[PDB]
Amino acid sequence: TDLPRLPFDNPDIMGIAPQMLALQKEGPIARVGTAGEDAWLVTRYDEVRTLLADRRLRLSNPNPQPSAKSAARAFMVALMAGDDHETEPARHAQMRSLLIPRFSTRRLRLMKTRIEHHVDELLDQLAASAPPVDLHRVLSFRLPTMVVCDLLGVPLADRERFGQWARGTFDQSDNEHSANTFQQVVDYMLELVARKRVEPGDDILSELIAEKDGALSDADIAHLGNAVLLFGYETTIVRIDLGTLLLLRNPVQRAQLAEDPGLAPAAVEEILRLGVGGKGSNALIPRYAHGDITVGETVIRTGDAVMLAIGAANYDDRAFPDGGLFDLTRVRPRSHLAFGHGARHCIGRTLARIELTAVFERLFRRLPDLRLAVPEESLRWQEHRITGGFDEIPVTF
Ligand code: HEM
Ligand SMILES: CC1(C)C[C@H]2C=C(C(=O)O)[C@@H]3COC(=O)[C@]4(CO4)[C@]23C1
Repeated sequence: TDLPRLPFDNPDIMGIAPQMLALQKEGPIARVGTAGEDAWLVTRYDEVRTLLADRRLRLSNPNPQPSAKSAARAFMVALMAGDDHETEPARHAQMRSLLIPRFSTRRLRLMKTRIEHHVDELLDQLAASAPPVDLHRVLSFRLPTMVVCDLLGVPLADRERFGQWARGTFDQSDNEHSANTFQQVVDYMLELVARKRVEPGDDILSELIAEKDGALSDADIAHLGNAVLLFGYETTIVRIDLGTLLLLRNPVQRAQLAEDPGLAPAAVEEILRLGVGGKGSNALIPRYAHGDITVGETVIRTGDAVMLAIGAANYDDRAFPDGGLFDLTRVRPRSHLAFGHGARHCIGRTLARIELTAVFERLFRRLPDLRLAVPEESLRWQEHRITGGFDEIPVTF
């Protein structure tokens, strides 16, 4: 008897930690220690998907004496309207109501066209440069920040100002750096709201300003803008890096995709399913039980913390035959859980899929000899950031 402790070690740079797969083989739910509170860890696909749809399991903490959280985690929860359990129902409902129509089919069609040209230009610059090159800096970072500049209606050079703010805000290791970065985000966004009130354009804050005959306060509008900026590029960057590494590891699949770029949507879905880095602490969705819930023979009690392991569930053999294998020829694969499920299902997921499809339609057709310029084992997943990620990806081509 040894209580497992999150985070678990992973001897590889990607995939699921061996002890989490061990727990998944035993059963769907286990009690575990963490760096803070103990929690229920749910690792099988069926059970994670069912609990993500359970309205008794919520982001907010209902406990009278809530455990302490890092400044980074507190900011994340507040941007998601989860910081007060008594107001979460109304505030979270309004959050989704106001954000979902900012990603209409009209906007996404226009953005797809611009995204495709931008990737073409990014890869032309990459192809003309002399290796070794940092693929993370000149491709993975540049496309999603271009997209956020478009959503916010700001010059592309602004991403040189805000491009590290998601990392800094979500630095769990330094509460002072986290709070100081978040203040820069707030200042920038309040500046942008004030500008869009006199100079609106085809962009998200202009639409929120116009909403309901101007019923929203500037602080309400900026709060929504901060969520778009802080959630809307960094995780996509990480998926471009992980998708590149996964395809480099699977040359038969990579050659299939180079030959037929019509396989890109299927490759993107496999990349999202399998793309988990380092110890994979970002591939857990955190919840608290607001009422008792039974999972198998296990009772989750009101107030208990729950970690829904979307990464491990996406590797679950019960849901994906040979769940550890990258296979873009899967016939009717189950819907993966990398965007979540249920009440908080990712708002940007259709846009994120457009970006990743445009990249992997083009990458290995444009750079057929692309490969790492350093060993995989030298690539360092950044465990202290809520969103993880690699800091650099050196390549040759
Ligand atoms: C591949 C890239 C992305 C991944 C893997 C991802 C993943 C996720 C996941 C798993 C959640 C659920 C969190 C939870 O249930 O607690 C979520 C929520 C969210 N995502 Fe995404 N996301 C991505 C890109 C984006 C983009 C591009 C945007 C906007 C431009 C965005 C905006 C949001 C927002 C606002 C939420 C909060 C939803 C809510 O709390 O109701 N995300 N994302
Ligand atoms: C809003 C989020 C940025 C989306 C989700 C994906 C993430 C990631 O891929 O890094 C974030 C990690 O931390 C979380 O609690 C998550 C899993 O819900 C995320 C919060």
